[PDB]
Amino acid sequence: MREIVHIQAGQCGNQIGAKFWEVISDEHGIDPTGSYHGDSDLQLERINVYYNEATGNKYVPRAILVDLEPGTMDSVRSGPFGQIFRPDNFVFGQSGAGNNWAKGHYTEGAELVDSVLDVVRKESESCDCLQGFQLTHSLGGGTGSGMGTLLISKIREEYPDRIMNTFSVMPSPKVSDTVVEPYNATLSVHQLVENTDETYCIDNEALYDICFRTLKLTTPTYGDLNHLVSATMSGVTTCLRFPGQLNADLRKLAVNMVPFPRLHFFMPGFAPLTSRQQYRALTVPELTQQMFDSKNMMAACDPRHGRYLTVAAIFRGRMSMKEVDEQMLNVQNKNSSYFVEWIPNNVKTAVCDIPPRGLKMSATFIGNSTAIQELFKRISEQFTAMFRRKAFLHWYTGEGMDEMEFTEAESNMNDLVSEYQQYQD
Amino acid sequence: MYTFVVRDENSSVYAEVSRLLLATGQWKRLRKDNPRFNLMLGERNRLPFGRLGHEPGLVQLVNYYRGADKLCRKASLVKLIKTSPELSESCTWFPESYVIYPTNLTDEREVFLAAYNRRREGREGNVWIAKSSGILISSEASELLDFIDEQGQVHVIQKYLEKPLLLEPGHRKFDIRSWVLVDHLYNIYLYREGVLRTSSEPYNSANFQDKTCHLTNHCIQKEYSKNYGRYEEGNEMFFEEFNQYLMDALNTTLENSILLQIKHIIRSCLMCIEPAISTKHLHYQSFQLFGFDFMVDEELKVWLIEVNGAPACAQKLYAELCQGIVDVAISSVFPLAPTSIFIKLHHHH
Amino acid sequence: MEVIELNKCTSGQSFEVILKPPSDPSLEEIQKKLEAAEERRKYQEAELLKHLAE
Amino acid sequence: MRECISIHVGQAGVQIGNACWELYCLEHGIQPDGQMPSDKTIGGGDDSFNTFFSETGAGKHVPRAVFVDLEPTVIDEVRTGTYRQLFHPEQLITGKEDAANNYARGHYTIGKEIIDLVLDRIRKLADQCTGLQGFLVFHSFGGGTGSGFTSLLMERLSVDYGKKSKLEFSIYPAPQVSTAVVEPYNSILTTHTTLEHSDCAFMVDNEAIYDICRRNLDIERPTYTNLNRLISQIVSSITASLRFDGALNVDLTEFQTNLVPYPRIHFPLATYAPVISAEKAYHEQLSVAEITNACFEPANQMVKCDPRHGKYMACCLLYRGDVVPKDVNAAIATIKTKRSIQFVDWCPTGFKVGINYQPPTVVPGGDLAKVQRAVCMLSNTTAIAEAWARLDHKFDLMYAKRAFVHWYVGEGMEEGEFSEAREDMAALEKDYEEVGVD
Ligand SMILES: Nc1nc2c(ncn2[C@@H]2O[C@H](COP(=O)(O)OP(=O)(O)OP(=O)(O)O)[C@@H](O)[C@H]2O)c(=O)[nH]1
Ligand SMILES: Nc1ncnc2c1ncn2[C@@H]1O[C@H](COP(=O)(O)OP(=O)(O)CP(=O)(O)O)[C@@H](O)[C@H]1O
Ligand SMILES: Nc1nc2c(ncn2[C@@H]2O[C@H](COP(=O)(O)OP(=O)(O)O)[C@@H](O)[C@H]2O)c(=O)[nH]1
Ligand SMILES: [Ca+2]
Ligand SMILES: [Ca+2]
Ligand SMILES: [Ca+2]
Ligand SMILES: [Mg+2]
Ligand SMILES: [Mg+2]
Ligand SMILES: [Mg+2]
Repeated sequence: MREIVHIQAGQCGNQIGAKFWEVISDEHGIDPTGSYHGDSDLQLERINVYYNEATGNKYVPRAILVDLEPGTMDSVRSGPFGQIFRPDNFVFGQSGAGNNWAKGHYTEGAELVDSVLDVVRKESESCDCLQGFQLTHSLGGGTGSGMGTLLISKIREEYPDRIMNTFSVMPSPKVSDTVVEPYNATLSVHQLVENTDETYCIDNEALYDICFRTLKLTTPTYGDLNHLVSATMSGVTTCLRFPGQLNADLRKLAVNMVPFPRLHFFMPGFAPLTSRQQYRALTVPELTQQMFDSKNMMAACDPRHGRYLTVAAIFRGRMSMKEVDEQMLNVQNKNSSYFVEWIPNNVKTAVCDIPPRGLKMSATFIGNSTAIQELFKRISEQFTAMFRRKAFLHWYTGEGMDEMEFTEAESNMNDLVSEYQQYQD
Repeated sequence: MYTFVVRDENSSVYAEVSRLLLATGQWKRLRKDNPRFNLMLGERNRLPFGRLGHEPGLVQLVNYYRGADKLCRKASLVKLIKTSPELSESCTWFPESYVIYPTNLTDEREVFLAAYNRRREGREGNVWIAKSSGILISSEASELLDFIDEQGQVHVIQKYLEKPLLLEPGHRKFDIRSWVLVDHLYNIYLYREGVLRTSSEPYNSANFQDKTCHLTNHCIQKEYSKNYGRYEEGNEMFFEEFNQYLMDALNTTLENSILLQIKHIIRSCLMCIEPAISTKHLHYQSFQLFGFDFMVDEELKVWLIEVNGAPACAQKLYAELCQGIVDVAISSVFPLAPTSIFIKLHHHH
Repeated sequence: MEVIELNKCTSGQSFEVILKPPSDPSLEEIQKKLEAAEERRKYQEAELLKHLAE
Repeated sequence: MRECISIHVGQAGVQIGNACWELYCLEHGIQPDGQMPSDKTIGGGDDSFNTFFSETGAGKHVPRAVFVDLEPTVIDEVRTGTYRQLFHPEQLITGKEDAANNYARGHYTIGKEIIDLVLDRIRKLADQCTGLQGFLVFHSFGGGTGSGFTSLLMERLSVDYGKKSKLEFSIYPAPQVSTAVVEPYNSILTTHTTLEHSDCAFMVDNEAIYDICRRNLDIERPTYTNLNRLISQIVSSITASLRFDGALNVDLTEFQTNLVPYPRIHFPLATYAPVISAEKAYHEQLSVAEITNACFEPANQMVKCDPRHGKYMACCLLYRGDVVPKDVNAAIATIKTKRSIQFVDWCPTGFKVGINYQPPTVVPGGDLAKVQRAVCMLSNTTAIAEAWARLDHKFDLMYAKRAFVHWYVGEGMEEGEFSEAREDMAALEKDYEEVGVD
């Protein structure tokens, strides 16, 4: 009984979190009404990690939905699995955050944060042994970015010895809502560097490129992008949701993936990614090749530009575990120049017999690569292009912020980049 | 794509092997500290054998046999020959040798003096040579023992071949270098090409003070000898010329008069230590190139001088031998996508 | 090659063959180390909370 | 009679312990419910098997064992498994959250809060002993509990049981069945703080067991169940002398006297043969000479290394099955004329031999096949130092960059303990080299 408390904040955070609970609910045999109808005991072996058990053998996700406007969460409540969430776990305001990190972190968000923590506390008080928390959010908006990192700071204050984990969607000008997204992402990255133990970097550009070039989607939508994020979230959490010995909990995963506390930003990867030749069987060599291919990663960073500090790989489905080891060792031995040599045996492989829905087998990739600095470099460059002219700052100074706070967040993200560069050589 | 690391930058032999391996386009060189290698071109001293063969999914091979030093050390070789029943103390192809520790430090001082006094009393030739891993040739035991005490390392005193076979014209001494390769299956391959490192000075049995005509080392002949390169280029005669000499002068062949004994000696040495160094049932595999040095007396009897565990090659023979090392030692374990240049010395494992 | 000290019983036997002859911290200190480590954890957490208070 | 208490720490210790006690019961004729029909003394007795089993008035034979894990999932298998009736709840101790593969977390943060409870449960077992010999401690090197909590327990056991011997069965980390990158850190940290408290330690490298299972048992991808069944056979062969009538290694003190002439060098190499697959059509039964000669093949050593290039300090041959002394000495003599066996000059060149007529017991449905005779050789070779070399090298690679050190300092450990532990290992490697090399 190692419970995880889930939190989803803002438009992006709630839309992706909704699909996540939809995908894993199907994998665990939970229907939209929280009733279990699976056929395998592996489905319920670790069901309490993400689900609470109510009267009548009902399973209720341990999820808290937060937003500063009602719209998106109204859609979730009307969505497919909307009825499965605890009604009291909907916490929302009416003002909105106007894609403004300051509104979510300092003004509008501050007015609502205490009520969110009341629900978090309630969910924690019922946990036999709470592992930690996982937050889904974007960094380019106001609520998920600004109030999301505010929640993290206060959750850390009240639960300082629990693990804080995030799925963070990074903005990209190719899939942009407002020009201030680099401002909001730089302010958030500052928070994440200090207050999270593990952060999966999901770049909206990578998701777009995959939908367009690989999946052959002419006009990708936010829905299409969220399918990739759903599948990736389900893959990286397999080790927590099913019986296993590798990275089986949040703290052990951090111990194996984070050699230095600030360098906890991961590149996730998923295979297969097939366009609609979708029925063809996928061999273990193919799964391994694609899973390590840059085109199958979702941070928009070329791994061959840096080195892997650590790697976690999860193979799902009924397959030759002997052939999995061989192919994993083949990838390391055929490209050992992209793995740091001062961390012996830094590639760990886990297997799970239950494959995702509609797939004979798949592989999920988790990399702590120094190439992630390219993602923070893009943000920093977009940040500086506007900040050198102080463009659009009035949205933030109007909420009480000072320019110095922008300079500090910028410097810290540039330090992070430099820190990655030193371990790449 | 096979991977190898280089840990001995001063090895001319494996520098060429590494150069050849890369030329195949099927081998990639890794940093000397990267553990994910198929082949280690290891260092000469303190090679970390204990870290080999613990890499899941890599068949690991190294170019040195752990424990071969027993054969390639002046004092170790003497102890191995006297104590191994296969070689026995009565071995007929190794000069009467003794291990002598300096008095400032078992030791065969008295055993040597006993044999020495017997020769002195029997009017026999009593010239010995002292050396260590700085050489002194003398007929008085007092000078031999006093010379070793002035040093601080173990030495060996063995009989000096007072009747060496002298080439003509020149009346000059020489020694024969034979290159031997033992692969992971412990096959013993003798390179078809040897070299005679000859002295360009007439042999003089009445003066062991000038060591230029008695020591056939290439560095000594090229540094202290004044007839270097007079008879053969670089004081190096090869088997073709040397064989023709044996026919013209001695009406015999190199194979019958000398090579049979050389092959017998090579076999006896390596087979003796096979149980101690074989990697047959080991988690990693070994091969090694050996340099055997021989002496030929005027009776066409062959004597073993020493065994070198990290030999160099004759400039004219680097290309052929280094390629041969890749064919039978490296590609035999890691195949790529004749008329062998070796002579397999068959034996019972 | 000599056999010595042969001992035989219903369930087995044992012997010896010779081929050749030859030629703490107190309870008090453990508690201090455990408390010393616990104090450093408390100090580190208090610094984190002080940081979050600012 | 003198009792032995077995302590199993962490997942590796607990799961290996479950496999050994399963085997002990089959060897002594004890049923899963604890009943022993052959035992004609109901509720008591000082027979050789009583060193490991106590007896209740109702005739139940209860292992003298304590299971400890900082997380309940593994020990919950024991509570509801086949032998759930062997142990009473006081013997199975579990926490709520584990040490996260962090030595400092098991030794300091979590260990400090549960150490006194474990000692209390051990004290209960000790109070049933009229003459306690000591303890056998099973644990891994790489786990946070197996490494961190074990060293804390060994320190306290030396305080609370000063005159008692303590032996270890330690699992050496192997990447092929490991998912923790910091296991070299934990292994070296636990060896440093445990070295002075262990009189004799049998190291088992998972790499060796993994390859024996693939090569000899034809298991393409061995599981922990495969590995543990084989390890329990080796463990059984080592402890058989304490549980059966005999005259060799009859008490824990004799293990040190026979295998450890120098206190710090207390890691004997174990070699076992034959290991035959139960799925084989049918095997040509191996002789005394063939199983004995197999003891000098690296392929059946619990730790892969080359004894030809070290020196022996002691050697015990533990035979089980149809073996008479005459055939042992004939095999030894033939192995001396073919094998490189170099002893240290200050030790005699000899072998202590123990024979048990009962052949190895095989778990029904297991992987191993029934054989007419088996042998486990315990040799104290300096060649096992190769395992310290491998381990210290990996340690050095990560510590040079301080990789993962913050996880340990964050649990209250001082960084200097890293260098203190590493310097102790450097001295250990130097001790081996002084004894084995000329
Ligand atoms: N031979 C064998 N090795 C095991 C077994 N279980 C775990 N290991 C090894 O032990 C090491 C991991 O340590 P664990 O014993 O699982 O960790 P722990 O003692 O439970 O401590 P925690 O970190 O708190 O979980 C790895 O090297 C595993 O390969 C087992 O059942 N048999
Ligand atoms: N017992 C002996 N009788 C006659 N000559 C001897 C001898 N021992 C050595 N020599 C002479 O000394 C020369 C080299 O001696 P040795 O080989 O022992 O030194 P070394 O090992 O430093 C040279 P290398 O390793 O290249 O063979 C030989 O060419 C030989 O002519
Ligand atoms: N992948 C994905 N990204 C989104 C989605 N909705 C918004 N975003 C991204 O999130 C950023 C806008 O933040 P948003 O969540 O809408 O603001 P918030 O409601 O204040 O947190 C922009 O970078 C968008 O590209 C979505 O459904 N999926
Ligand atoms: Ca307001
Ligand atoms: Ca009884
Ligand atoms: Ca003690
Ligand atoms: Mg929006
Ligand atoms: Mg030499
Ligand atoms: Mg555990």
